[PDB]
Amino acid sequence: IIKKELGLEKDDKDAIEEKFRERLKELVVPKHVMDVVDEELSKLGLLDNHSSEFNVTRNYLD
Amino acid sequence: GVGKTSIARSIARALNREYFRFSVGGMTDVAEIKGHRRTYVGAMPGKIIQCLKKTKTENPLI
Ligand SMILES: Nc1ncnc2c1ncn2[C@@H]1O[C@H](COP(=O)(O)OP(=O)(O)O)[C@@H](O)[C@H]1O
Repeated sequence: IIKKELGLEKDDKDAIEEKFRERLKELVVPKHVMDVVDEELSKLGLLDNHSSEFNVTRNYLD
Repeated sequence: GVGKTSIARSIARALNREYFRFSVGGMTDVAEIKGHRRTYVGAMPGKIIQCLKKTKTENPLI
C-alpha cells in the first residue's frame, strides 16, 4: 500500500518502457521507426511480462 | 493501385452499411482472428471482435 498509494503506481514495466523511451529520446527518431517502436511498446505492454512472446518482443525492442 | 480500397469504400458508402478494411497478407499469427482464451494476462479477442465493436453494427462491409 505504501508503494502504490505514494504515487509510484503505473511505474511497472518502466524498465522495458521508460528506459527505452529515454534511449530513443537522444536519438533523432525517424517517423517509420518511431511508429514501429510505438507499436512494439504497445504489444509489449499488452503481453504478460512472463511469457515467451513477451521475451521476443523485449528482444526486438532492445 | 486500381482504387480497390477506394472502390470498396465507395460501395460500402453506397450500400449504406458501415465500412471497414482488413489486411491479411503476410500474416502468420492466426490468434489475430481468435485472440486468446482470456486466461492470459492482457489477452485480447480476435480482430473481428474489435471490428464489430468499433463499427457498432452487426452488418459491416468487411
Ligand atoms: N478513380 C479513383 N478515384 C479515387 N481514388 C483512386 C482512384 N483510382 C485510384 N485511387 C487511389 O489509389 C489508392 C489505391 O489503393 P488500392 O488500389 O486499393 O491498393 P494499393 O495499395 O495497391 O494502391 C487509393 O488510396 C485511391 O484513393
